[PDB]
Amino acid sequence: IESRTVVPLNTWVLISNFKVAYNILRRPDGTFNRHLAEYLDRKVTANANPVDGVFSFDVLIDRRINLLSRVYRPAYADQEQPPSILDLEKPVDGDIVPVILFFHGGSFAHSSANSAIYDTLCRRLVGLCKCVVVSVNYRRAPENPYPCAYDDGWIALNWVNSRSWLKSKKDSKVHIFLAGDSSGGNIAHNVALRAGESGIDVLGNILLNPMFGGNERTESEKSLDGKYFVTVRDRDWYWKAFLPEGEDREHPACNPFSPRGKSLEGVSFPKSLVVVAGLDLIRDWQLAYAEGLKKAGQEVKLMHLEKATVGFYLLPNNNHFHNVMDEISAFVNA
Amino acid sequence: MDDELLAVLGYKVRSSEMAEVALKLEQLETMMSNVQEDGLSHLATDTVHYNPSELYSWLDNMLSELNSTRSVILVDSQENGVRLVHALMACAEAIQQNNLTLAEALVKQIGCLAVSQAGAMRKVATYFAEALARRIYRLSLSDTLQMHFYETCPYLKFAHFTANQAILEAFEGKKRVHVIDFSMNQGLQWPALMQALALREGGPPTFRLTGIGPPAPDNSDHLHEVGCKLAQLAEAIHVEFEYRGFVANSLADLDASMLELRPSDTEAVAVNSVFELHKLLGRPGGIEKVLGVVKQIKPVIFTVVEQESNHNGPVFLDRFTESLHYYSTLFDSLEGVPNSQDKVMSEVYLGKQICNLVACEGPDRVERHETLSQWGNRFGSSGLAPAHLGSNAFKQASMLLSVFNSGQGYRVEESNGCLMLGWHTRPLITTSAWKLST
Ligand SMILES: C=C1C[C@]23C[C@@]1(O)CC[C@H]2[C@@]12C=C[C@H](O)[C@@](C)(C(=O)O1)[C@H]2[C@@H]3C(=O)O
Repeated sequence: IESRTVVPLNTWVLISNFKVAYNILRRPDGTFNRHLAEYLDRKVTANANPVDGVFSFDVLIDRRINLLSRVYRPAYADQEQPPSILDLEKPVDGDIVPVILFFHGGSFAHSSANSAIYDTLCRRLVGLCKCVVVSVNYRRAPENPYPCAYDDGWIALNWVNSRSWLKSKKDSKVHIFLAGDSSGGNIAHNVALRAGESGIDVLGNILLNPMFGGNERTESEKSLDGKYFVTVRDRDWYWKAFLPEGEDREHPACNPFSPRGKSLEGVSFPKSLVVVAGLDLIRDWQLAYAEGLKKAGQEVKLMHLEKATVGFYLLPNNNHFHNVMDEISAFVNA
Repeated sequence: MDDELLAVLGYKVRSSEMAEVALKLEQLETMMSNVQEDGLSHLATDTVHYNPSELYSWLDNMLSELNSTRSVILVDSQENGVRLVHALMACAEAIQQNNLTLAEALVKQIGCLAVSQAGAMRKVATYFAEALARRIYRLSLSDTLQMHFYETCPYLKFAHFTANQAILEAFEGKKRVHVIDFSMNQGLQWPALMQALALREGGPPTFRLTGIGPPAPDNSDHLHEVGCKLAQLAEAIHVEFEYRGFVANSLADLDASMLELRPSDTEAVAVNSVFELHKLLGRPGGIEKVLGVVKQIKPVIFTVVEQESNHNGPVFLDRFTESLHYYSTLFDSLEGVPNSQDKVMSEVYLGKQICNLVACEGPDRVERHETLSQWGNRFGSSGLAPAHLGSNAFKQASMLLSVFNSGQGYRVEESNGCLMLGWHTRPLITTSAWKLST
């Protein structure tokens, strides 16, 4: 009844349904029911016909690992005929065209790039930020544990950077922004680290409720346990399913600012935009991540929504969604 | 009226049933807090789920048991592939604009370009070029091929497995059953269903089989051989078996009087169709007659397997480009199979399909495929209702794919109570089941 007074009814229904289904799908012995999970998941197909000014198509980036992505582009104003092959990868017309590499959430185990909740989000991003979106389909745990997702993101980043029809006409370069949801924010942070290590230049990072943790128990974890759709038990289960064998939560893939982690001081890192919800039980870790970014000497903008829960961006019926969209649009079109 | 915001996300909830649904969710959580892991394991293992999109019925089930779209996928090609597509569409447009003089030069150029390529694009361009040449020059054995296609590609096995699972579910608690097959062919579908019937709880029923086939040019009696071969295995596992066959040039020549039916209260009836209904679209009034006959039979289940692609448009160029997309996807999927004679025979089979699709016209054109929405519209107009498939059929199909293909990227999807088989994110074929509308 506490979570019933902070969200609209349909949002509550959506999150509760996800919660009960994921309760069904988890086994105590670290085992996942993939067949039923894929049966229950709702999915959509790519459509080359522009709907609401957006059309999409799929590309097989890698064949050895079956790595695939979906591309969302604005509709052509000059060509009234809907796009087809020989016209899907037509060069962009614009002095500056930003491109967003997006990673979906699911705590490293659920959802896909063709899930109906993320297709809508990508289309909304295209419609509101006036950009091109590439959504990766990365491998999931516990069948594909760490570090499969990071490698998938790296390969997708190289593929995006090597496209000649995505180059802007002001400097003949691709303007790239990495964006992430939940575990997608974790993937985006690690891929940004690797890109900075290599010769690729990333312009910005967007992190919506990034997934981070640690060995100790924070105050928000002890105070908000089980009250807003998330419990400590499932967080522990997912971290165990993702991490290597016999590894605790001080691993750098869990805590970016652990003693075993790498220092970010004096390192080429993109500017970050981190959004934190007030009614999330792991908000302390996200605030600590933002503070660690600020202390290392990096540029970071922090958006703290004090009365927001998880998945406030899946429906356009709240002020948090509109404000976050406004700030993202201002962030990428600076 | 549904919830638009939730409908966009893939869930069907009535506006007036919101709070009720919410209440059910409450009652579930409390339940899962007082049952621990026994009920959770029961729900994850023994329960069968249907139609996840409709949350109301799904929540009721859990509570009871705890107590024009154009889909394209691009694969990495070279500049020669771009030029090949350019030339193929240019030749198609030249044919449509009734040039017939630029078309010959364009088709020769297509052949010249396809000479210097590699991959599936070479074979696709070759077959489409032969089809285009046949069309412009008209303007101015099968059993072995199907056996090879069955051996090499996973579509026929998927169709048979899903249809058999649906039939088995519909035949539960019966003592006398009858199966009417519109796609008898060599009878590769029935032994598994018959074994499943013989391995049932409570006792197997009595089996009757009807098989309809085209008239062979040599008038061979293959149906009798198939029936006797089936009868051997029938008597092997102690099942009372009766078999009977017909020859007909079209499914629109059938009627329920020649089917020799028995009372419905005495015998249940199941109708099957795998890749056979789209051939009735050449006849101006064929599908309606066949669906009327199906309604007159009054079966307990009608199982349909079809190809998911819009290849029955009124404009030739649109059909050409859609079919080019579809068959390029098919050959890209077929790339991964190791080389063998069955593979080349399957390629010949697909090339014959392409030739018929592109060249022929009118009743002579039989490869008139459609999508699930159009088939559903036709079936609903005929007076039928969907029969949703469950999670067990999905799991069986997935395990079949993970065994017979392993490395190749074939996927199973659920949509509107129907099952879809596709390559990566591109659907290829669809299985559905139907019953009499109330
Ligand atoms: C076990 C889970 C996983 C949740 C939190 C939850 O505790 C309950 C519901 C999940 C979830 C469902 C859909 C979205 O992917 C997500 C980000 C959300 O908002 O809610 C998902 C979110 C997450 O992936 O962190």
